[PDB]
Amino acid sequence: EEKRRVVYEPLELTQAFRNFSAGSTAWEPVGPGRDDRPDSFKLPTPK
Amino acid sequence: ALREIRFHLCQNGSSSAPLRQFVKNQIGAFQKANPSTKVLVREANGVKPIVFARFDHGHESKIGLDVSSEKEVAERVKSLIE
Amino acid sequence: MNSFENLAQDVNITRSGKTLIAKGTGGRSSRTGYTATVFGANGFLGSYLTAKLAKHGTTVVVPYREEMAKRHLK
Amino acid sequence: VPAHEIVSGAPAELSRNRVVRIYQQAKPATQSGEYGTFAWRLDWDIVDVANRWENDLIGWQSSGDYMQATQMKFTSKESAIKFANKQGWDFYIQEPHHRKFRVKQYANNFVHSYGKLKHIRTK
Amino acid sequence: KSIISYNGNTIEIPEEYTKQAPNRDSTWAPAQASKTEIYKNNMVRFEQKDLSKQPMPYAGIELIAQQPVRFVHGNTAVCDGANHNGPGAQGHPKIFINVDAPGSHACQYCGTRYEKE
Amino acid sequence: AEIELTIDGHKVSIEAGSALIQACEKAGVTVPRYCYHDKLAIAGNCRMCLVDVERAPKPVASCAYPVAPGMVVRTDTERVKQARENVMEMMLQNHPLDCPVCDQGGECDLQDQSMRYGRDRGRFTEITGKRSTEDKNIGPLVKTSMNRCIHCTRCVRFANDIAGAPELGSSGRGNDMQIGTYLEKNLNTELSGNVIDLCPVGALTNKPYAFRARPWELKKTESIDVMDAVGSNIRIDSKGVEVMRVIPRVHEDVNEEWINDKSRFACDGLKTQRLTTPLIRVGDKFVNATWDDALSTIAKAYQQKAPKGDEFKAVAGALVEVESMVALKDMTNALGSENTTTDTPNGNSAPAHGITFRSNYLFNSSIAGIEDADAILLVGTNPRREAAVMNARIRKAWLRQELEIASVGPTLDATFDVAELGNTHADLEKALSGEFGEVLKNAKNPLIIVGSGITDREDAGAFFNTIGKFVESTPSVLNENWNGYNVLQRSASRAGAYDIGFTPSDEASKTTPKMVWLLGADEVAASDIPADAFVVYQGHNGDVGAQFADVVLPGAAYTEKAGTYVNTEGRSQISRAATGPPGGAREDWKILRAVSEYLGVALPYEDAYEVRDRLAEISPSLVRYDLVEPTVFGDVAVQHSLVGPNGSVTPSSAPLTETIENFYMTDSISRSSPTMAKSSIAFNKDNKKNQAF
Amino acid sequence: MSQVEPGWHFWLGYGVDTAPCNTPKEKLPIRAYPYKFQPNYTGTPGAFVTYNTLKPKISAWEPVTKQR
Amino acid sequence: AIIATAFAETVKFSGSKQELQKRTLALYRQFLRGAPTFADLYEVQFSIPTIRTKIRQEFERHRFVDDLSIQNVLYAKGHMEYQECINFWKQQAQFLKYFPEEDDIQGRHQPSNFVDKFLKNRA
Amino acid sequence: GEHALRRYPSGEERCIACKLCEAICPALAITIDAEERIDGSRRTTKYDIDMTKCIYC
Ligand SMILES: NC(=O)C1=CN([C@@H]2O[C@H](COP(=O)(O)OP(=O)(O)OC[C@H]3O[C@@H](n4cnc5c(N)ncnc54)[C@H](OP(=O)(O)O)[C@@H]3O)[C@@H](O)[C@H]2O)C=CC1
Ligand code: SF4
Ligand code: SF4
Ligand code: SF4
Ligand code: FES
Ligand SMILES: [Zn+2]
Repeated sequence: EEKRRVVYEPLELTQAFRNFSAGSTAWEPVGPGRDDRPDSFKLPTPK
Repeated sequence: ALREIRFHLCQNGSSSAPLRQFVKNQIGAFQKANPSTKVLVREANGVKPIVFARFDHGHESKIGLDVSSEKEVAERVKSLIE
Repeated sequence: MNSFENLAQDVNITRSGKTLIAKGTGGRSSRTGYTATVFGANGFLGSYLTAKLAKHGTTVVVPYREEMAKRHLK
Repeated sequence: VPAHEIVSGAPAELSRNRVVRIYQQAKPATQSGEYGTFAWRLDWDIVDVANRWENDLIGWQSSGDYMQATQMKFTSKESAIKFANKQGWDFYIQEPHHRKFRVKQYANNFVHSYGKLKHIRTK
Repeated sequence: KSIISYNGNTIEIPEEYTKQAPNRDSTWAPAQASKTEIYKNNMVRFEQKDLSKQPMPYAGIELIAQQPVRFVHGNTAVCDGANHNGPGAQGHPKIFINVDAPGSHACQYCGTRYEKE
Repeated sequence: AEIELTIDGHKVSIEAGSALIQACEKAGVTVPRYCYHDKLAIAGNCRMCLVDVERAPKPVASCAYPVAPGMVVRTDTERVKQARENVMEMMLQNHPLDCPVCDQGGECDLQDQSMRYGRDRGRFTEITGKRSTEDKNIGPLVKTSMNRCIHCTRCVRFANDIAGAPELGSSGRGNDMQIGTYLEKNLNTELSGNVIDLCPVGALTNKPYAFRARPWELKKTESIDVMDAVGSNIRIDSKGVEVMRVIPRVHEDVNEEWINDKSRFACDGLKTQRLTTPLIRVGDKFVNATWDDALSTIAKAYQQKAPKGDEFKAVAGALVEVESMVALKDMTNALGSENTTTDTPNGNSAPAHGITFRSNYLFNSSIAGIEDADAILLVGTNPRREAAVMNARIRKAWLRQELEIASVGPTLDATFDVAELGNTHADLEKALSGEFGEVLKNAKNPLIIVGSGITDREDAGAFFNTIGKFVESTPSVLNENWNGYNVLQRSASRAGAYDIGFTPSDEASKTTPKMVWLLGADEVAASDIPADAFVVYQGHNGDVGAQFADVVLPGAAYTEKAGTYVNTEGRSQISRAATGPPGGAREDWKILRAVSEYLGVALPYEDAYEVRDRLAEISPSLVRYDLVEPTVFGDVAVQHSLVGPNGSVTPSSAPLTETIENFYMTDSISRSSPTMAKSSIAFNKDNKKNQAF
Repeated sequence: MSQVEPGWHFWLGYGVDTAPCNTPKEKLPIRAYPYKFQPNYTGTPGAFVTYNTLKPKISAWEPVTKQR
Repeated sequence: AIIATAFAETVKFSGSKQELQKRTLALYRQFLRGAPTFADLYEVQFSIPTIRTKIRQEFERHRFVDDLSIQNVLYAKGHMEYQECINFWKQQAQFLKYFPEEDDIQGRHQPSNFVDKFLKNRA
Repeated sequence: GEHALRRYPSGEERCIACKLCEAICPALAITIDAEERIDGSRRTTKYDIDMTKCIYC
């Protein structure tokens, strides 16, 4: 109101953002998977 | 000094060998020579030999003890005490 | 960061013995701890005074006569 | 070390008066899973005035520190140090602690005692 | 009734609005702010306001304290808080309460008290 | 020597005789487990850790199966997946549907391993329902919900083997097997709270913490405990402005993964009795005041009082950080005073072991040194109260190897056999000239542990003389590979205080101060302050000194600043601020900087980098964090500081007494804690709940 | 519209076929407290005044002097 | 097709610092010449010399940057800002972000020494 | 539509402060505080919804 204009100021939040990613799992969830490569695109094994 | 002396020296460093000898041999002589001063010996790996003295109202002075002999170590010490 | 340009210090004692602790850096979400009443706040000078007070988060009590005339102060 | 500070557009105070910590998460004492302990976290030390205060209307926790919830993840301590230098951030490295290995044998629960038992193992 | 403010002035509040709930005078949790403290700290926003219109829910702790103990033959009572009139799953997760120790034992979810007999 | 085997195709090399789960962990293969734990005896009762071994026909328990050369192990077979599902099915069938009300929820290994390895849905719909269990009262610290217990026996193994508290056990048999004490007995041990961490489920929980938070909403900060001088590494879990709980983190050379009950539960003392605004005495009452008012009042009292030289006395308490002590000393010296004292009895005079070499007041054998011990002499020291986790360390060493332990001083309730040699200095003279002296002469890793409480005696030099002579003789006790001389500090600030030389001059102990500055100093008495003295108290809690003060300044607590602390080992450790200080409180070194500017003597550092510099100026080891380095001056120190100056000291006839009367309340935070007061009444010796017979 | 009592509000929006007065006893809520209906009081002295139901998280020391 | 707008310059990273110096001085000339157009578009209280002074201060800030890539980015962004200002794409509110000093005194207490900063918990 | 907190037929609150609503809330509109009630129950001491943050999902 003093300046009669939209002004920019350093950010201040009435409620700070709460980041809940601290609760991510302590155990590896999925594992390695499986490979779907065709046999014509795998290096051969000797004998 | 009048009130405080601090010896910083390495434990394994070669540049600190004269300082190590000085402490090891003449620390008791120094303590008796200056009975009211408070003397501290502190060691750490990367640090260069140095001595601090604290005279009065917080005034301090320091000199580096990268030297050759114990004699010269005590020379630098006595110079700084003056 | 914002500042409390109006305050000399962070802890304040009123003459009436209330202890006021300023919270935050001084912006819109900060509070000085003071409470003020501004009679005639909807007028020419009062609106500027109310803007300056509310900017740093001192609580402003505005007595008014006509409702529509004070809305901008909010 | 390129001074990317001056091209990012971040506030100057970030590379002037803020300190970051680079570390690995400690193994939690409550769980046996270690899945969160391998990444290198980078996060900001708190600022006293701006960290958190109680809102006088409803009681929410306000903040003036825009970095308070930000945490970067790096695949190595060296990647994290490189990034911090490239942003002009003053940092501290907290070296991780690991469990010292020892040999454990179930049979040790039943070793014959030649003198007085020091304690009764119970199972 | 009369609450002394930080200003040193007096706030008058009718006795009935100082009660934490209509069915209970005092707080039921250490962290819970009392009505007196609420008025002392928020009186500015209560001026020219009608207290009788404000929400005044009944305190559940007295209500659950009014429910009679259920007596059970064995060592274990089972509770689920189910609604036998409606369809679907309307209670709480079904749990089992040990009643071997003397006295009554409360359901963790709904507060219903069971006892061996 | 190391042998070699294969796990999931990978090649792993491990020491012979190690358990298969250890090799799996080394080779980076994850194996689910409940009853196994790295610090407890192997149990093998949960059956979650089954793997296939080609020689074995049926799956084996990984945690209890010794590795052998050429072993081939598969953790990923269809049989192993099936077994994991079967075991989880059996584990969940009587487990209570409690997750919404259970404190373990969100940090629960049962939940997580159900998700990772179990069925997605259960098959158990029996109309007779589940087993239920009585709840059990074992004191005010550990709340029990025993429906949740999965019978892993971690709590029992910890309570028996590690803490030495055999009251805990398992009663009955089969389905009705119950963890407990079989009758109403407290789980009475200073290490008890650790079982809350060890319980994989919500069966044993933190009672003061109950229901207040979920793990996903907590900021986690790695920091340092200051309840004793061990410097246990901790994680502080906070939300917004308040600290919710304190948990151990692993430091194998300090606390290994344990903390004591004070470190765990005195945190609630940080949200009550706090100092939030400056106070000024006016008559018999304090009045709130601005910082400018209070600092000006200190300055005016200094001008009026006009202390010359050592009439400005500075006292440092048990909890203060090194930066604050350094700033206070620098300002005090710039005032012309050498009267920088410690807060302990006879701390007006200098300590009798000296300050010249660090090895004269430290645990020269590292904490880890206790693992190598073959004989230990305890001199005026009850480790179970002074350093609880180190007491556990001694017990572990005693249990696993032959080791002889004797003590001179008060009879101590110990978790290991001790030989009592008497409570007097004459008894010490007899012992070091007798059979235990010979034991020490003959041993490979001896150590003599001297308590910080002997230093506080008037006759302290006598003791330090006796020990010193003995040490200067016996090569096994002090040689170039092993220093067996040890001083065990009890307060987190003492080692750093001696490090910076926060010690009075000889002439300073004569003078009667006109101005006293207490820095977290709450051991002070009425007698220690002159009536005419102007007293400034700087702290975070209102306990004792604040009551004695003329001006009270609110300072930050240890959870609110990034401070340096030196533990008994001489290890310099750095903490991290979890929250900011409450109200109008301030970081303490900044308080001292401001007040020195009000006094004319404005200190030369106003920034954190400059303070760390100044610290490096005072002692280079204060900035070398988490490092322990031996002294090259071990022989010089003993002669120059212990045997040299202490000849004239005459020994008293007074017996050695217990250093700390109550373990549970020792400093301002613990004495501000409702949990510590409750526990002090609950765990008293004269209470039958704490009496096995 | 806020003067319409709950239940009737659902019926008026074709939520339920049967009106509240016609609903059998088994499908009514049991209350252990007295039921009171109150409409929207916004723009009125009876408008809801929100507040923090917690006392502050940090409690200050009550200052007490002692004599030396 | 999709054609460029008024005062658009295709992005070209100069291979040499001298060839960038030419472009940079040309951009400075463009800013100085547009100053009166700026004062008309954005209805500013202050004078044309104040605008030109501000422009000089902006260009001064990067007077000692050495790495060619960083100078290239600083130039390309400075040209973006010129295009934004000269086309009236900015409103007054964002344009006046550049002139914080032109606003009046924010209050009686802007601390400079340690004690004043410490009394406001900003030490 | 507008949110409400329900009771059991006895009059006891149903909410036991598990905080699952607070965790799932896509708008972070819920703020919860809890501790042990003087009768031992797990119950909320604070349950707030910012209706101007809520997305009514
Ligand atoms: N502007 C000038 O040059 C000068 C002004 N002053 C004084 O400054 C003060 C405010 O200045 P200014 O902003 O310009 O004046 P305004 O007329 O703009 O505002 C005056 C305020 O006083 C209120 N007011 C007037 N009469 C009454 C009344 N019976 N009851 C309640 N409120 C009333 C008005 O409320 P409402 O809107 O409801 O009518 C209004 O809010 C005045 O006291 C004025 O005498 C003196 C020196 C210079
Ligand atoms: S112990 Fe784990 S699985 Fe069991 S109720 Fe608690 S959170 Fe749920
Ligand atoms: S109480 Fe916990 S630690 Fe003890 S046996 Fe049961 S599940 Fe294991
Ligand atoms: S906290 Fe939320 S999800 Fe949990 S019981 Fe209460 S209302 Fe339901
Ligand atoms: S961890 Fe191996 S059987 Fe329990
Ligand atoms: Zn129920």
